Amino acid sequence: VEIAYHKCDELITLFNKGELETQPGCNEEQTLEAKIGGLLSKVREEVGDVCINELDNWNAPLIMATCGSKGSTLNVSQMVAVVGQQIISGNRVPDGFQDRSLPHFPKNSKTPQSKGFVRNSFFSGLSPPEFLFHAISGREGLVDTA
Amino acid sequence: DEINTAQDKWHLLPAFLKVKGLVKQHLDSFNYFVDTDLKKIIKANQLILSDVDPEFYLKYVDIRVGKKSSSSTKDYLTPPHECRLRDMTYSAPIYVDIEYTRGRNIIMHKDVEIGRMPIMLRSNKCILYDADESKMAKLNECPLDPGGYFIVNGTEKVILVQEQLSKNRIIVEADEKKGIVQASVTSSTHERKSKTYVITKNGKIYLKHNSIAEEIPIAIVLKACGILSDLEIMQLVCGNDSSYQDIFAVNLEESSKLDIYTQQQALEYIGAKVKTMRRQKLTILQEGIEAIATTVIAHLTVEALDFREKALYIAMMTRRVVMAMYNPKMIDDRDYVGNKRLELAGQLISLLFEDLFKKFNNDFKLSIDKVLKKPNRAMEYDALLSINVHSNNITSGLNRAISTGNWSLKRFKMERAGVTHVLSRLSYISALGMMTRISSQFEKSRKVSGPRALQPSQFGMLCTADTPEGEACGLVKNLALMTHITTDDEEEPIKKLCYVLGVEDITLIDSASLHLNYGVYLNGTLIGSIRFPTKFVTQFRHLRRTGKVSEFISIYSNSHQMAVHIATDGGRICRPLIIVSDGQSRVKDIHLRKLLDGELDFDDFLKLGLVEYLDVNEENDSYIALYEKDIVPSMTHLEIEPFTILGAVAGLIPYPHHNQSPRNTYQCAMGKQAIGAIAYNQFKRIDTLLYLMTYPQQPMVKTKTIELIDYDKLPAGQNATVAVMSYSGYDIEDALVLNKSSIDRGFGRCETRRKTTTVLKRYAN
Amino acid sequence: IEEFPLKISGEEESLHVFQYANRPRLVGRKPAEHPFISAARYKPKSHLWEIDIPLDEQAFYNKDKAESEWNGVNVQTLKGVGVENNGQYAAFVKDMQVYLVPIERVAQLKPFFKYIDDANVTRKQENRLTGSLLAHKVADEEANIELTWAEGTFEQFKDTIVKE
Amino acid sequence: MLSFCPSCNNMLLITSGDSGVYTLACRSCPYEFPIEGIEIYD
Amino acid sequence: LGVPRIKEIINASKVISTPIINAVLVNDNDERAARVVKGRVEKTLLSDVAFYVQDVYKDNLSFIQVRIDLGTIDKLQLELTIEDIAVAITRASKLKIQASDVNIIGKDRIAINVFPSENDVFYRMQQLRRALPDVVVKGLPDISRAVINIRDDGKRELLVEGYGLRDVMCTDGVIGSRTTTNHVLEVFSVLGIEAARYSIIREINYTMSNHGMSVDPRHIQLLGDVMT
Amino acid sequence: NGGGKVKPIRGFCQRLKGKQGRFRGNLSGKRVDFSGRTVISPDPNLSID
Amino acid sequence: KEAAAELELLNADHQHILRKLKKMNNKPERFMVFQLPTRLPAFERPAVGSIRVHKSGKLSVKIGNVVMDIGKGAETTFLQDVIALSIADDASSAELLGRVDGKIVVTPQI
Amino acid sequence: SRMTVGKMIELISGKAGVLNGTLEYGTCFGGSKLEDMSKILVDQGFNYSG
RNA sequence: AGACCAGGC
DNA sequence: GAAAGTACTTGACTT
DNA sequence: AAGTCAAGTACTTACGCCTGGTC
Ligand SMILES: [Zn+2]
Repeated sequence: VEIAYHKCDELITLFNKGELETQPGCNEEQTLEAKIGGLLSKVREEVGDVCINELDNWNAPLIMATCGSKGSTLNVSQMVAVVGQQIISGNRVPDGFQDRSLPHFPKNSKTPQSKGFVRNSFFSGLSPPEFLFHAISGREGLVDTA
Repeated sequence: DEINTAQDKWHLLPAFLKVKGLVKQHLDSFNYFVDTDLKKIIKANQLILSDVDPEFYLKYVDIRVGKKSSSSTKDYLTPPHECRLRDMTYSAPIYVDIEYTRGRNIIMHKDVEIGRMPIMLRSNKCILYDADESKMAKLNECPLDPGGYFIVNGTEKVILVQEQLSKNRIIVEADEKKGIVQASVTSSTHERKSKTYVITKNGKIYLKHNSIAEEIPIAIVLKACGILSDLEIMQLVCGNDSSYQDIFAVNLEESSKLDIYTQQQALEYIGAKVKTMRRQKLTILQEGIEAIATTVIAHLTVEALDFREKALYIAMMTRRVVMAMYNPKMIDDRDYVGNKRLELAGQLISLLFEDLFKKFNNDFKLSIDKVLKKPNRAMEYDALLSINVHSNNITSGLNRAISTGNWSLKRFKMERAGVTHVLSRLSYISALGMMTRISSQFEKSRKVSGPRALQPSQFGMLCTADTPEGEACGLVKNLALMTHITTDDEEEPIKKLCYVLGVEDITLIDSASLHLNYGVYLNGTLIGSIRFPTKFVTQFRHLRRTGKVSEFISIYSNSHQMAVHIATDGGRICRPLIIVSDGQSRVKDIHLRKLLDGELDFDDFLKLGLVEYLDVNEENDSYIALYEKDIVPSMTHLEIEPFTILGAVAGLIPYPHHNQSPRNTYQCAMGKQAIGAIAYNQFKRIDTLLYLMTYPQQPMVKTKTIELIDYDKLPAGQNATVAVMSYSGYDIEDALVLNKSSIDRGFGRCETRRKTTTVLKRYAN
Repeated sequence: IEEFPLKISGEEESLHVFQYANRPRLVGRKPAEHPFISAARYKPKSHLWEIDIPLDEQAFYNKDKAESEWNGVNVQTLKGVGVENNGQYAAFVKDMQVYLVPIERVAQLKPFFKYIDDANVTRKQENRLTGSLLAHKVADEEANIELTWAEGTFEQFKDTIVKE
Repeated sequence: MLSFCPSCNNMLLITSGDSGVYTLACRSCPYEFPIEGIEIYD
Repeated sequence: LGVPRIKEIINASKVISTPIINAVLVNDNDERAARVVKGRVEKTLLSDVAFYVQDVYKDNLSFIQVRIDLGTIDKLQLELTIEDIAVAITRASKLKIQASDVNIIGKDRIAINVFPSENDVFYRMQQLRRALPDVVVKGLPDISRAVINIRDDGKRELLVEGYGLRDVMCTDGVIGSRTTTNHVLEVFSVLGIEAARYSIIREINYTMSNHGMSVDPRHIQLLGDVMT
Repeated sequence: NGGGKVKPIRGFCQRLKGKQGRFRGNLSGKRVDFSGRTVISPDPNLSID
Repeated sequence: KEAAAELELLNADHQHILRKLKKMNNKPERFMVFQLPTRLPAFERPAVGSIRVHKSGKLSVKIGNVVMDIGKGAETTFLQDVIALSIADDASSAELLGRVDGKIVVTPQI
Repeated sequence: SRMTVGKMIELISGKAGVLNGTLEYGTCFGGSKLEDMSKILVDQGFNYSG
């Protein structure tokens, strides 16, 4: 998780003060937005990959998610190892305030964990601004079906 | 145990919540109402003057509620209990003092009762204010009742908190196709009126209104706004450089070709093109009909006697929309709490009471007109006894209005439905849960998902958990544990003080200026336009935090849009927190130990400049920490108790953060449907429908919130063992399995109480 | 280190300050240039000062348009609204000490035409009432005053100076 | 072209002069122009 | 993609949102024809290549001066030299403005003269000024934008958004034999009937075969037949 | 004088209008006699059908 | 960089305004205008303190009897062509003292 | 599928509270630790978790 | 009979 | 205040 | 002066069912 942070921090410091090759994703700031979305994605799945692999036999959630009962390997992975990238609307947590997610974060919010990202599982608990982000996606998906 | 920094921070909430109760809203507003509003409304019309007879005049000197002479109060005012049993309403008499004058040349006085009026529970004028123990046992009622509800005509109903769109403020929205639109609404006394600015085509922009017929060429309006010189205009709404010139230059071009100047064609144009004349005292007709118009039409909020104030304001209103016409974004959407303000019942009751009083006037004036047109024996009285039998129209009129929920106004002429709601009593939570709940009005949009999904700005000012899953989703919210709703202070003693701080009057200022720094806006109105924002802000906040004007009137800087805002307009949520000066907190240990032990209570920290309230768009400018450990000394403020983010109803769930938001939402809805023991007076109380529990028990795992709200004293549920296993097969999907002989010693044993009412009447026979 | 003394002068008829946004500074090192010929009109309690400035026949006068429409070859006309705000003083430095005389009321100067309102009429022709129109109906009626502007200065100092 | 007249300072519009000449003058006030007008926008 | 797209089909409305059109060109190549037909069919490059637009008034003549920079037409491929924009300039003249005169001297400078409520010439030219850097030099009056994308494994092709169809199919440089277009109703206006019915059952099957499950081939064909 | 605006006054084309009034709700929307309703609960022992 | 930019101007302004104050010293007619808070208390009541350069080149205004009021500088200028005129009793007219030079405001402080 | 781990912890914190004869606190973002409950259990002869 | 509001799936 | 579509009385452009 | 292709204004429907209290 930490090795996936400063790498993006190295990419985000080149955002305003530097130049980089842009995909045909149109304009700037969308370029790294697709990159930060791609990087943190793989890292998430990768952390949860080794989790279930080394998990002990005869456990209930594995066997239950194994055959017919309930849920999938993706669900139990969020319980134990790590969650990540809460995303509504097709993008990342649009700013409520001016150029910032929450007042608890510095101006011009860019770096991961400042927007729609949580490195904590359901077991370990949730940091205070790891919560509201999850409340968003929960509210969004709930009103959707309704 | 020694006093640490991570402990006493939690001790702050009980000190805060003990002074101001969990429900501030209804109480505090009704108390301000019966004193301030009552004396102000009667001051609006203190006189009634009718035409006949050589001279007649009548003056109301004072109006009070159920208090005069040596009597502390009414001999016995019916308690809440007995009032509920006899189906009678809950009310106190209205005492008035008037001065009557006849053609017998007299000046005299009296004390009369114009009618009744409902009194809310737990109020200064109630019998339950500051009472303890045996006083309640004698009055037959529960000490733990929340209060703040109106009981009338049998059962009891509650006035629900209603949200309202921003009043008297500029809001700008952008649209596909046609263009950009900004809306302006306000109310001055008797009437409410809305202005709509619009750009149809060409970049040349129009002004739409219900007063003026069709879409005036504003460049002409601005001429009627007192300005002549042209390019001064351009140098105002556009100013110095870039692309802002050519766009507005189009309208500037073709406006001055056909008809050009500030005086002649300016006023006459609007006046000839203007709609219906209201038919009475109409003809001054000249350039002067537009005078009255140009003063009060749409922008009447500013008005006064000059043309300079209103002009620049409309120009600055044109300034912003031409900026977002250039490129997308750069606008203000209407979603978040920052642009929203809620209004407590205190104002609504005043609006309803003043209407019925106005209706009485003309009828009372015409009442004496009868004998007035009668030939002989001029009458001293029957402006007493005959208006007493003519009275009580206020009683039934107000009682029907509060019982129905349909309010009829002849002034604003706004008929509002679905205001009052019957308080639902099932458990102890449902009573406290329905209160402290934010409702909403209009805006339609069952289809639109825009005003539905939660927004990050809501954090800490509202409950992010509680919500009534169903047809209405997200349209009704709830307040957090620690919040404060803003009142209104005053206007005049700010400007004069602001001038002392180095700002100057806009009149003397030459207006070429977008160029020098920011400018100070008072409730949206440009006044000072001062340099050096730093010393201005800091010193002003210092005068706030220390010796004067606490709570509201907060100042925040605007970086991109160039200005500095000062807003004194109340009716908004405020949240407490702690100031960190330099690198460390302002609290510092021993100060809080002096608190918990013997003294120092609350609100003293505001006097010492420790804790205060952020607000409005100022919460955006500041910087808030999480924990005392986390502090990096770039921080303006820290936060006290981060777990206050959830509401009062959502504080029941143990380990909420371990779960997911959809699970916590369902519990908030189901948690109020649980069956409790309700109150202590419960057995002496006759309800319409009620469910009871036999052997209630507290939860094995409690919460810090449930103790402060007094939950476990009146718990709802049955603490029991359980096992997680696959058994039965009558279980399977979402179905449990119970155990007999556990249930035969009883489990969750209930009781169902209903009632029936009959009346023996008497006909005309 | 040193001391700069300042004084506060007396009443002295008070003052009225002129400003106009039409002509900017010459951008040269010498900022000062001034209008001429005066001819101002005046009324009580709201004055609405009128300013008259000459018109040169020498440069770009366009005579053919004038003779067709107006006699307006005559002196240019400017007007303006006065306003007052407290706590404003004026200053001038004499020797090593500073002296200060309070300004009182202030006014803005921007023009208009009677060659218009009169021309618009000749083209077209052939119980409460408070607030705005009250400042209008009374205005047009009560204003006629002839003010002769004469500039010279000697005692403007010594009058306030001896008051120390 | 967005020009302006000294003094009154409103605007300058092109008016057709009699017999072959093209001039410009400020509206409602006496004035005239030497022409040689130019403007460029990219 | 999802259910509101099926709404667009079922309703069979005239217009529709982002109606992309697919077309094949010749073969697979990076240079020339790939970018040639890309710069052929769309919008107006007039406001782009215009360099600087000058407005001059000298003596008794009124002058509109637009001098084109040859640098852009060289890099961005459009087929003409000068006169074909001049006939495109007179197109604009014929459409919304006037038929008077046109001039050609050097560096692609085009002069426009006007002459006859008073002082209308100034107000006339004022409007003609701003309206000039708009009108289409080449391409059609349809496309909102186009894209060159990598087709299949290694191949290349383009997808276009517009109501054009037949005209862009008629456009030389691209093989129009095998193509496709959305909003079936307009396909009925060209191929018609059968081919349109084959297209409407093609899109219905596609978009509903992605999100999940199966509707089977049988039930779809009957739905498109009873309509057609 | 006073005021108008009573909505329901329409007496004919409304009761006959679709949805609730006649054609949809009442006519093809009729009510079933000999019926019953109650909650649900599982069991292994009952064979399907 | 809030405090930075402002203190940079405060230094300059406290110098530049001193020059143009002493640049007009002798008596050709040159005028400046002031803006001060109301109620004007000073010290004695029979029926004021003054400006000067603070130590190390700074600039401090003041009044007498334990009060310190310091403020300088002004909002942007170069537009105004200004002269105050003399009107008395409505009698005679319009005595002109000539031109104008500077502008300055004074804010109180701690 | 419903994915709530907060309930499964409640039993341990609840069971440990009864053995000590004390009401066990819990709250969002903090509160009584799960680990100390295990050692409160295991010393009385119960398996550490549940 | 025609009404309302809360809420259930 | 809903948005989406469909249907119904007038102008350039020709002959 | 018919025959003409393109324009401003005006309309009917957008959720299955039930179960409670109140005027
Ligand atoms: Zn001019």
